[PDB]
Amino acid sequence: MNEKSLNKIMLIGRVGCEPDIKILNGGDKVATFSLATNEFWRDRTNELKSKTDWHRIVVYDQNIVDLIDKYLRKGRRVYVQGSLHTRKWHTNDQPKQITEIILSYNKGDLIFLD
Amino acid sequence: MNEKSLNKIMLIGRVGCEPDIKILNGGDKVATFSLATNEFWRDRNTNELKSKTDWHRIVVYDQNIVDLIDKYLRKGRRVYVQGSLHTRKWHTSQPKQITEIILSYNKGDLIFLD
Amino acid sequence: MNEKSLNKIMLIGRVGCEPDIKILNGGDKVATFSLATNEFWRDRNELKSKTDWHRIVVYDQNIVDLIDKYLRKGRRVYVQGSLHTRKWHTNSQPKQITEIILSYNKGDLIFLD
Amino acid sequence: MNEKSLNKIMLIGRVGCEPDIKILNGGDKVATFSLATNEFWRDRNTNELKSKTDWHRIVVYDQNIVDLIDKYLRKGRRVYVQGSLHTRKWHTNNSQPKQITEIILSYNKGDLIFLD
DNA sequence: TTTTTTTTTTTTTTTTTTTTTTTTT
DNA sequence: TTTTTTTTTTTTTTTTTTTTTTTTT
Repeated sequence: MNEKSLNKIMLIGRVGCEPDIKILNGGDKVATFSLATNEFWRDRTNELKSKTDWHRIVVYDQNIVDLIDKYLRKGRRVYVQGSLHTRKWHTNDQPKQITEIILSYNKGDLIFLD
Repeated sequence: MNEKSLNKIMLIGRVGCEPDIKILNGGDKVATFSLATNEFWRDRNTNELKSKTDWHRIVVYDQNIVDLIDKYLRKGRRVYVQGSLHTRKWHTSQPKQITEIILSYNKGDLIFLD
Repeated sequence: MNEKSLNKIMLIGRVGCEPDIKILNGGDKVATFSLATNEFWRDRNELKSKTDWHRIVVYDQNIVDLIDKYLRKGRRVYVQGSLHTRKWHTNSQPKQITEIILSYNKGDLIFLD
Repeated sequence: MNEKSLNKIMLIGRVGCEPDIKILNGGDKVATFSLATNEFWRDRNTNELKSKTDWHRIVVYDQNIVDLIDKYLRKGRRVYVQGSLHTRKWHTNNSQPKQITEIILSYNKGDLIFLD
C-alpha cells in the first residue's frame, strides 16, 4: 500500500510506424506504436523554434489491440490516453531507461481521428 | 512538424526532494523536482496484488509557479501537476535521453494538496 | 450507433453536503454529493470570483463503497467522470439538470485531505 | 478569498450549428456553438445496448480561438475542445430564474483543435 | 521548455518475456 | 467567462433522480 495517485496522459498526433502486434504466452496480445506530437514557441529573440516528440505507445487492452490490428496504419491521426511509466533494463555491462505510455485493460482510450 | 497536436499530462503524487530553484541569465527562474506516483493492480494470470512507483522529473519555467514553489513547496508534500511531456537528447559519446514533464507559462498548473 | 467521442471532466474542490447513498432495485447502490470549485479574475474592474456547485452522481460500486465509508461534508477531493445533462418534467414544465457521472470503470475519486 | 480548485472538461465531438460570433463593446469577440458527444453502454440488469447523446454549449472568449472559429469552424466538423464548466442564472425575462451550464474557453486556459 | 540530464515521497484498502526511426498541415 | 440563456452533429468503435452547501495568500 502506497497512497493513491493520478497519472494520466492524453495525446493527439500521428502514428509514425506500422503498429507491431505481439502475442504473449497465453494468447493475450500486445500492440506497440510510435506517436508524434509537436510544439512551437518563440525564444526568450522572437526567433521561432519547433519540436517534435515521439511517444512510445504500449497497449495491453485486448479490445484496443484488436482495433489497432484491424485499422491502425502509419500516418493515421489518433487520440491516445493512458498512463506514463518508465522502466529500466540492463545489457550485460548502467541501466537504460525508456518511458512508455501504457494503455492497460479498462484504463486507456484510443480514438481514430483522420 | 506543424499539424496542431495535443500533449497533456496530469499527475497527483508526492514530492521526493527539496525543489531546486535555478536563476538563469537575465533573471528568469526555473524550478525542478521529482514527483512519485504509484499504480496498484491484480496480475493477469495469477491475480496477485502488484504495485509500481514511477518517479517523474518536473521542470517549471512558469514564473508565477516557480515563485509559489520557491516559497511553499517542500519535500514530502502532495501536489497536482499538469504539463506537457517532452524528451531531450544530451551528452556526455553514447547519447543520453531524458524525459521531463514541462510546465511553461499559461500551459501548466500546480495545485498544493495534503 | 454514433461516432466515438470523448467526454471527460476533472474537478478538485470541496464537498458541500453529506453524501446521499441509495439502493436500487436488485442491490446496486448509487451515491450523490455536491462539489464546489472556484475561479478568480479581473474584469477588463475587480477583484472577481465565482463558486460553481457540481452535482456528482456515482454508480461505480467500489467508489460508492469508499464514499459511504469515508466521504464527509467539507472534504477536499479529486473527482473525474463524464458530463451529462438530463431533462425531467413536473406542475407542467421541462427542466434540465447537469450531472458529472462516475460509471463502473470510467471515473475516479481521490481523497485529498 | 477561496482555496485553489481544478475545473477542466475535455470533449471530442461534432459541431451542431454554424457558430455564432458576436462583437462586444470595444471590439472583443465571443463565439458560441453546440457540440454533440455520445456514450454507448450495456444496461446493468438487462445487458441491452444503450446510447445517449449530449449537446454541450461552448462559449469562447479567447480571441485567437474566436478567430480560428470565425475563419474555419463549420456545422458538422469534428473538434477537440477543452475548457472549464460553469453554471449561471438568468431571467426570464417576468419571473423564475433559470440555470444554464456552459463550457467556457477563457484566454490561455482553453484549447480547440480541428479534427475530422 | 536552461546553460539542464530525477535518489527521493506517501498512506480514508485493489498492467511482456519489451527497450518507439518514424508522422502530419 | 457578454450585454448571453444549445434544437443541432457524426458513423475509423448513468436510477426510478432533478446538487443548499464547502475551503483558505
